[PDB]
Amino acid sequence: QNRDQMRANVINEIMSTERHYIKHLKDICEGYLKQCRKRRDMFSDEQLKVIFGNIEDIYRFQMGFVRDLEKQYNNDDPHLSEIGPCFLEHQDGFWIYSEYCNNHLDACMELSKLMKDSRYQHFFEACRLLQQMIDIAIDGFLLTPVQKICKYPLQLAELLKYTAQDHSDYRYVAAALAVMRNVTQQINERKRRLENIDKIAQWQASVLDWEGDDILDRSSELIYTGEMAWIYQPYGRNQQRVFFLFDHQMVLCKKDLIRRDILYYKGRIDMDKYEVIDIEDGRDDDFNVSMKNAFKLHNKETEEVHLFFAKKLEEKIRWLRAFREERKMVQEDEKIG
Repeated sequence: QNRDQMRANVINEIMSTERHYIKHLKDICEGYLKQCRKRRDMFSDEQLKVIFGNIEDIYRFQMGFVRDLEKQYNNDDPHLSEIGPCFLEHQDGFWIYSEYCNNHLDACMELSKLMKDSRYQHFFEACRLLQQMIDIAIDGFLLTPVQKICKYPLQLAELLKYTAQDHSDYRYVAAALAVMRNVTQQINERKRRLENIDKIAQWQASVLDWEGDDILDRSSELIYTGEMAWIYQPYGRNQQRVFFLFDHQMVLCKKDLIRRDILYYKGRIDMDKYEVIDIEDGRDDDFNVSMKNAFKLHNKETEEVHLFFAKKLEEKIRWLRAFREERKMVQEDEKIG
């Protein structure tokens, strides 16, 4: 015991937070959603869609989950409850949080936007006053499922700690811990980083004179970007461009001479066909120039060669690190698929 009891504490706490959480879901879908649907004159279809997301779906799933959990609860002996199986058979269901975790910041945006009108303020205040919730604004209550999907592996780790190796629930609790950890990280990497993938499309559209395929055809991450001087070929003329490095390719633009916030597409490089040669200080061979803070890009199959100058040394280092970064990313992406 006091270990064989601790587990009973963990089980009971989990059950608690689940009942409270499903109650918060109820107070959300009944207290806020319903009333906003009732008032077309204040909330569009688009507005509702942005603010609440798939929360009704979430509630619908949580109901069944908590239901099976209560089925698995042992009243004669709480710490005997076998609850791993529950998480395991509903392991797919949790992916509906992905969506919710994606459109959350947008919900915070529209909420902050609608918190400027006293109408919506008094309305929300009233709604929260009817459903008997705590004095937390709606933006707070809208964070609870992001919290809850993050809390799960924390609660599973604790349950495992006070689970005996011979417990019929041991392997299931373990497996489920692995599962929820996986889920949380998948949510995270997919939403955050692949919506980083989203915004580069915006940037691309901001660019003028676009030549070639869309960048998102081969790439999917902005590594580094900076202004550097460069020379396309030996005896070439020095040009001031702005470089954008992505996985597989590096696009370069020219800044308008007057409207500085304007970019004209000037070409791209296939990094899968180029190696980075770090050039030391001093004097170059034909080519044939003098150098400080400089490096070079060499074609693997061709004798093609390009010259690059940063301004500072910090930038030479940042850039070299950015190329190493790019190669590591290519290797890792092709390895993971």
